[PDB]
Amino acid sequence: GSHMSWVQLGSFKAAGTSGLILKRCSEPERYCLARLMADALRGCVPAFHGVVERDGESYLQLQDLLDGFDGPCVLDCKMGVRTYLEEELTKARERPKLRKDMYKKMLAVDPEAPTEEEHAQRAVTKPRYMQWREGISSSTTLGFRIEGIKKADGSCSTDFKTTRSREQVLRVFEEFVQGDEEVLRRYLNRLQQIRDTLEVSEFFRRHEVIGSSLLFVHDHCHRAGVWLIDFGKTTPLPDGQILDHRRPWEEGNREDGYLLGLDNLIGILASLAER
Ligand SMILES: O=P(O)(O)OC[C@@H]1O[C@H](COP(=O)(O)O)[C@@H](OP(=O)(O)O)[C@H](OP(=O)(O)O)[C@H]1O
Ligand SMILES: Nc1ncnc2c1ncn2[C@@H]1O[C@H](COP(=O)(O)OP(=O)(O)O)[C@@H](O)[C@H]1O
Ligand SMILES: [Mn+2]
Ligand SMILES: [Mn+2]
Ligand SMILES: [Mn+2]
Repeated sequence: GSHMSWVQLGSFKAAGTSGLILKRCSEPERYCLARLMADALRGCVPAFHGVVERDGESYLQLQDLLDGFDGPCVLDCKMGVRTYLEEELTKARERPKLRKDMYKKMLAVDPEAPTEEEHAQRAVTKPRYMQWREGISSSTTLGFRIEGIKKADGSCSTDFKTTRSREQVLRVFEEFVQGDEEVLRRYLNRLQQIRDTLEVSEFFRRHEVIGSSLLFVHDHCHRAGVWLIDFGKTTPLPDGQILDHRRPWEEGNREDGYLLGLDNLIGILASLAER
């Protein structure tokens, strides 16, 4: 019905207009959504209607992706082998901002993960934290990870930081679709069509797509949709340069592994469909 309905039961605010939602405007994300409305990927992303001012602040006016659904179930998949910009690596070398928050979350999961010096600092750099998160989740090996589920019963979970193996990921999707063969078939048809759109997209070949998600939405009526969201760290390649989006990331090459992730994700859902 609406995301803000769920929020009621961060960067998001209720829109006055029916079927819309407001997201705090960021310069890279605004640039991206404007381009995407004219791209092959137009139908694979939420409609972007422009910017509005609320309480002296700028908001993206977006399609509420939950609007067409009756009690939506939602799963957010973070796409890519890398979840931070290469510029974070330069910043942490020349002028590191030590992060005490990130030390704590790391310590909780693996007490032996932090180095002697990180333990002494009670702090880690952002790229160290984000690379560690990639390796204990499925990000590094499979090129995506499950971040969160919101269920029709009102329940939500973010308990997926150690969801890493192909079979662990399959079991989360298995629980998410609750044996609805029609929802799974529709998800797979939509992911196949998104992959085809990404492989021909002018936007996609010319942009490093970091920190974006695939939002899976379904309901008890067997309606099922998937969209790309979150273009806050999606940046153009300089001087008409392109990515293949499959080859491994090496600092300098700006590769995101986006399609390595999507390939693996389709493979897992195709496997689940045959179980
Ligand atoms: O390991 P988790 O607790 O699941 O998530 C860690 C956070 O991940 C964010 C992205 O992931 P998201 O798009 O929010 O899923 C980071 O944001 P940006 O990349 O937009 O800057 C945020 O960074 P910072 O604002 O510097 O603290 C991290 O602290
Ligand atoms: N257009 C949308 N319609 C409905 N829900 C949305 C929409 N965009 C984002 N969301 C919800 O908000 C969550 C966070 O979105 P995201 O764009 O990643 O924001 P952030 O930049 O704060 O991480 C998603 O996982 C989803 O539940
Ligand atoms: Mn996000
Ligand atoms: Mn965020
Ligand atoms: Mn963002």
